[PDB]
Amino acid sequence: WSLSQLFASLHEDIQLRLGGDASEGVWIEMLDTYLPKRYQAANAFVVDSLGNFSDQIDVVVFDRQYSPFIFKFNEQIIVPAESVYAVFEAKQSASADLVAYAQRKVASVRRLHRTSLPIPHAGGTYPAKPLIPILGGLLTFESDWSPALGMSFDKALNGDLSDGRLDMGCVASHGHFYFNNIDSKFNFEHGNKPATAFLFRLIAQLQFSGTVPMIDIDAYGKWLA
Amino acid sequence: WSLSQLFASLHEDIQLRLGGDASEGVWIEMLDTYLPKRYQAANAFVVDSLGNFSDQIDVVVFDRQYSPFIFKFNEQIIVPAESVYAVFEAKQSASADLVAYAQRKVASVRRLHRTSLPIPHAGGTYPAKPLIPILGGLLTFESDWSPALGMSFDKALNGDLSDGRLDMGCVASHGHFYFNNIDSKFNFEHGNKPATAFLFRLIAQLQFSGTVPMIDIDAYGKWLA
Amino acid sequence: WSLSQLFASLHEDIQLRLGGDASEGVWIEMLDTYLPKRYQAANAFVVDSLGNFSDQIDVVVFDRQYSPFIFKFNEQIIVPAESVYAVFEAKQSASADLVAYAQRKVASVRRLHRTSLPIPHAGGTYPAKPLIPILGGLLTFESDWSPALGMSFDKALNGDLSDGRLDMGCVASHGHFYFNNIDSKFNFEHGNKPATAFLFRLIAQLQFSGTVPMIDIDAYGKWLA
Ligand SMILES: [Cl-]
Ligand SMILES: [Cl-]
Ligand SMILES: [Cl-]
Ligand SMILES: [Mg+2]
Ligand SMILES: [Mg+2]
Ligand SMILES: [Mg+2]
Repeated sequence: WSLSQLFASLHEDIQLRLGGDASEGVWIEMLDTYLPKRYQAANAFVVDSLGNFSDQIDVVVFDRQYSPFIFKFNEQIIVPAESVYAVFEAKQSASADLVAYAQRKVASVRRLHRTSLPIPHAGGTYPAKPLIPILGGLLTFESDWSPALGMSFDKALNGDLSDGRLDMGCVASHGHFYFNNIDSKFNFEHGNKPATAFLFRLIAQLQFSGTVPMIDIDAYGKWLA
Repeated sequence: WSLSQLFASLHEDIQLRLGGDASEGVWIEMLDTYLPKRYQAANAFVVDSLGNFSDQIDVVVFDRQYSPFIFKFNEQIIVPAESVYAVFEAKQSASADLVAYAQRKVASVRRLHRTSLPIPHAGGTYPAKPLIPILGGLLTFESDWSPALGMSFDKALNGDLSDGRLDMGCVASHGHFYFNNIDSKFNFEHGNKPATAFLFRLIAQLQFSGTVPMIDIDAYGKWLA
Repeated sequence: WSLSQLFASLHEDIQLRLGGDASEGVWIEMLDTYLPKRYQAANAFVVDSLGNFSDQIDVVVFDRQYSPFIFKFNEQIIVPAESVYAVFEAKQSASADLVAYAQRKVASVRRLHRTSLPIPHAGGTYPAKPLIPILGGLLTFESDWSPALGMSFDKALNGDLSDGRLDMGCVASHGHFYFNNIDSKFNFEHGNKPATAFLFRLIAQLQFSGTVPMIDIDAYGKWLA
């Protein structure tokens, strides 16, 4: 027995679960199965207290226990922006158009307005908590490029380094990528367990994402009238 | 699509779930469905480490994951006082007698003894955590008064501004109320989504209620002998 | 009604659930039923990021929501060391050999390497969190000794006061024990609700065990290649 064999057997199981238009369903199932249970994953819209909506997001990772509400409307799910940790776009194959599309979706979430309130206590008032740093990314099974994880993909990822920045992602047939804040560049990792390596990159980053802030629930509630 | 429509559709769903003697069952189901999952709701007694019991509480909101124990006895549920966040009395119609009764029930919880222990750490000892500020209230479908949310109801709510104080509540046919600590007075909100407006008032207040303290579990355990 | 009667009825229920080689199954079921839901219990191996494994542990108590991963391999469960709170050895009857065996198992967990990372924030960097103080113990239904909870058992427990130290345990027919850090000695409590008294000792200690640290997930992930 070895820790390497455990990882190989986990990847075999993930590949079974996993194996364009509707490819997000299997990524949802995988992430809702293997993320720490404090997180929840779903296909969802994101909304803010100003009544603005994101695009429809293939995979939203949000707080399971501490989200204040989750709307269920016309067979869709809508989550408040303040309880979102990550957002992914899925499609069968990576291309320049899909990367740009993923960037636009992710931007549509990050441009929402998130609230965060100060916290009273007996002695006085603690400052408002920081907002969650929302991770963005893309999930595909294949790539239109040859090589799959090379200069052309890197150029596409570099097309949005602000609101639409993709922090990480997976091409299931070849590997995964993540943005390296130190060197300010994308890193590619090629390997024979891509989805599992992606999962471990995501879990490693999420544990530093903090927690849901004190939300201006009253501001959401004004829309009751 | 609009955030207002989401709230209207949530209220329609809540009204379906909701629609004296046994009216608490539907409020339990509603709150256990729509409160953040960190909370749990049930019909329960509350107990303290001195062996004292509250009255039977129609709706108790308590900590789901961090309560140290939940007794199941003779088909009743009994929760320790330290893990309670809110307590409600339900009946079909509001009246002076029901308000006074709700106040007496809520007082019977707040008069229990709650423990809170200091917290050691390598450097030294952190002070004991604050107790949860227990919210009290009343939940009805109708009112005996005309107007339902007016001077007579306000006078009844003002009959107990200490241990039995009701912080918030709902008359499902007309609106909701909450105590305004700034002006030291009750506020009524009339509207066409009462139960949902009540739910949002409760969720907004709960997020500032803190967490379960370090409980004197040993003191409870003395009752093993 | 009295708090004593609640405890007596809880113990009756626990005795129903409970009543060598495979005795751990009923202790798992009991602890996974009655521990606070933040905890989870299972028969499991423990692993560290250096690829080292503990012995197979009859009962591991670990973090339910915040464990980063739980391997499922060849019908066994494997948990990372950093998310473990307690480890128990079970057998039908206590003896010197079983105590020594429990000590060796517990040591095999505590000798694993646990990581804990510093925590950045806007202002700077908070120190790494403390590791969870792992509780060890033994769970039996009977004892080979007469008296069951006496000098011979105390001598056996005193055979390992370091990596293999057993902090607490239960002989279901007679009582429970726990290590008293103040007097540096084992205390025995004889009584007619042993398993329930043991449960309350465990819950009291766990609430001071802290939380899972920031784990070097990257270090685990190196084993993907
Ligand atoms: Cl962000
Ligand atoms: Cl209070
Ligand atoms: Cl330890
Ligand atoms: Mg898609
Ligand atoms: Mg009632
Ligand atoms: Mg055993």
